[PDB]
Amino acid sequence: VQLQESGGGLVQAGGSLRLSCTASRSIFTYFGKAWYRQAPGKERELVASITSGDTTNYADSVKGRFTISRDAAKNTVYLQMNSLKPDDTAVYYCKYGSYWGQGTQVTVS
Amino acid sequence: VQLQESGGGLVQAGGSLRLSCTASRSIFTYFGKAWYRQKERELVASITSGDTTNYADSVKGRFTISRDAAKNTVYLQMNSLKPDDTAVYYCKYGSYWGQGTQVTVSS
Amino acid sequence: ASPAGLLTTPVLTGAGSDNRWGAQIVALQPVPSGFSTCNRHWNLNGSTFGWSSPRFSDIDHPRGNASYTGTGSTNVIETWYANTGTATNNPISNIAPDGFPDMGAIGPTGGWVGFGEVWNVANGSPYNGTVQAYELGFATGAPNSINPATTTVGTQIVAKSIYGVAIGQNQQTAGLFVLSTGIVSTSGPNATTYTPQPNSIVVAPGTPAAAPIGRNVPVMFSGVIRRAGDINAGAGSVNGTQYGVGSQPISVTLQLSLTNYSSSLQPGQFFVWQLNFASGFLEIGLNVDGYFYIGAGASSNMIELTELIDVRPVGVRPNTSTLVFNL
Amino acid sequence: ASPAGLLTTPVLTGAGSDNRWGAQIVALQPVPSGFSTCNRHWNLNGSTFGWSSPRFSDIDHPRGNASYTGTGSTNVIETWYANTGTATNNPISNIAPDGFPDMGAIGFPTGGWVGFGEVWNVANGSPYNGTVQAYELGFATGAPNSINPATTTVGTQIVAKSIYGVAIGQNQQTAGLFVLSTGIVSTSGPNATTYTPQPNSIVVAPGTPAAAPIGRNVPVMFSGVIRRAGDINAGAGSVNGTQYGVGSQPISVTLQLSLTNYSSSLQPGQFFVWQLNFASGFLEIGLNVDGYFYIGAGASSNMIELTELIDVRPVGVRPNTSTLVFNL
Repeated sequence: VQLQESGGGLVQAGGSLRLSCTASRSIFTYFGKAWYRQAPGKERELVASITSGDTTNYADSVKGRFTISRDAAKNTVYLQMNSLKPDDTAVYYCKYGSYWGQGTQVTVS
Repeated sequence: VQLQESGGGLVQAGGSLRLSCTASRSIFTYFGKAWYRQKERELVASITSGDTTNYADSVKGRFTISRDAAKNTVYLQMNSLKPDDTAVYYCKYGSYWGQGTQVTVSS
Repeated sequence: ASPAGLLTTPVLTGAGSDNRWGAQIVALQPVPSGFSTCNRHWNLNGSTFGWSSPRFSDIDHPRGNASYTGTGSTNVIETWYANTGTATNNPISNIAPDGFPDMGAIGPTGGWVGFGEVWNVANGSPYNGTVQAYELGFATGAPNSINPATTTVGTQIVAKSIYGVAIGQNQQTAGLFVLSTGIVSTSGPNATTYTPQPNSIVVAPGTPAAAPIGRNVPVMFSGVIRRAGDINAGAGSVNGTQYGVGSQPISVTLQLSLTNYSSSLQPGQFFVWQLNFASGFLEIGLNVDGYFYIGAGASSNMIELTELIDVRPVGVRPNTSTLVFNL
Repeated sequence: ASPAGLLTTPVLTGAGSDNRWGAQIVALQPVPSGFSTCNRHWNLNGSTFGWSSPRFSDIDHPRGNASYTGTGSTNVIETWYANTGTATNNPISNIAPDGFPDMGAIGFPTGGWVGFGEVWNVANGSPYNGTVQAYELGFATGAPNSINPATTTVGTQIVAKSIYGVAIGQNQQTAGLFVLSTGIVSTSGPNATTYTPQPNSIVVAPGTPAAAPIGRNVPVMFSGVIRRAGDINAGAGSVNGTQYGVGSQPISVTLQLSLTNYSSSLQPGQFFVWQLNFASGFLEIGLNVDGYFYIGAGASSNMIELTELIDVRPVGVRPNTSTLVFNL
């Protein structure tokens, strides 16, 4: 099983991006899905998590601006990032259960 | 749950003892029941749910381990004793350990 | 081995099931009154006082007594009963067949219903592919005056048909076979909080109890079960649903029966996890008897696992320290 | 976490149950030809390709078609059938209801899955009198009345076919299915059956990794005793006979892999290996990242009894090309 991350790139402050993360097979897992990010000179950090019960949870820095969701039929989890700030510039990594992706770069200018 | 062992004592070589071990309640466990002695503790003999008996090499042919599940009890028939057999013998009832019963064999 | 792995977020977010009904765990049920449980209940010493393996076995008893009451016009009710101690083909215990529920027979109380048959080789009823609903439980007074019993000493196990037939079953002794699935009978599907209540649970001699310890009260795992009714057997759950409880997640029972945990916890100690929700957390503890505890005091309100975020282990701790309850 | 704890001596001496029939595990079943399995099968990445949770759920499908065939009055056979992909109320997969068995339907000499249930429509004209009846359950094409077994899930059907004549009131052409979880096996004729399901009867979803032999290392299933469906009774005394059912994993392994992260501890091409010690002889068993167990049986297809098993000991991680000792 592989993960395909997409929807990153360049955005200006206050703009919006939608990250997507799609598993390559129709698997089911009770492990949660999540988005992590790593900014320059910082440690990787948990941005957003969702359980198999669809219970979401967010880091303080993104609470209110970021929303995680999923489309089970599409084997996909999304990260909706709104009112992006330069602080949000980082490589974003999807965690689809126990699977990890290569990461997609987000740059807020 | 507590254990109660019996049948330990002092005997000359070639003699025989019988060890008993009785758990205080009517429990069931999938863990095997076994006897251990003590250098470092070795396995004397073991029996599993399927009633298959596994013996240490030094005691093979002389010792016989048996169970009465109705009485919550495991037995160790110690025959043709030798001075090598002297040790504290402990019953293992699944995960329940007993306070060993001393066994001595003089030449 | 350490107890920390015995509770994980998946256990409480979809994948857990209770060890009595096998229902998906959606809630925690505080028991301020305390309770006992032995059947399909394991401790951290790897042993059970019950009569059941850590699976949901079909029910099979080779010899009980059958009796019949009824006019004749599709009215004949069949009652099967055996003394405890006669399930001699159950290597775990002869109290009752592997899989027989640990609940009192019905005499607003929920009762166990399963689908099955009462069979004697000389009976005149031919088989045409059906099994029928029986209420199952421990009792005294069978066959004529069945009354719920909660101990295994000198009591009976009973299966009593819910629907009447005509003639065809006549042999006085017969075997019982019942499929493992239990659904719940209750004549007050509004007033039945959950099933079984602590006072309905049948336990064997020696079974350790779970009493409160300070503000720490024992807790059960709750999931949705089908109600028995007269519309159909269970298609669409159109007869309604109830809450069933069990003393352990079956995954916990199972692991306790397979793996030695007997050195990882002393009497007087809980292994403690933290459950994080949005706007609060609480702590759950597990003792060496295999009971779980919560710090809910006299509150019996059901705690819904709908908004649980994660389970995180905390470590060993005395059972007198208060399990935090900040929801 | 380490895979080592996934096999222990109780798993194989009375406390284990196979993940398909739920039957007490009493033997190992080598499959030199290999097989696949996805339903109620988990891998070490915590995921399943199947449609079932790691419990034995009762079967509930809100909507299939009902077809009826009968020449007289007491032999009217009921056939419920739905396209795969219509179990919309199953969060795991809409392929089929949670608990529907991963076995081909019996067409017009292999073992079939039998469970007890009902076909119900609120608008129907039958009264409930506390009974359910035996159905053959499986995947198929050609339902109704040209049923052929199917072993894949795209564009196929799931079927429940009554074994005995049903009772009048079967008006509606659509209906829901409800079947209690317990499965017994239907087999007939004078031919012998070794075990059920045979590999060519197991239904898998697309993407399901197969378990192919690797040298003398061949996949193994876990065998238990299951009741035969027959005409003496439903199951009391097992008087209709017994046979062996097989599953890809002990349910305790399935459940733990769905509950706990094991994804770091095994790479592709690796086994976790245990030693199974018998009175005379021992063999090694391996578990791969896909959740399949292996034995070094080479071409030997015969059952290995666990009745004389002394214990299970962990060995550790080994390349899957290394021969698993098979010395019995």
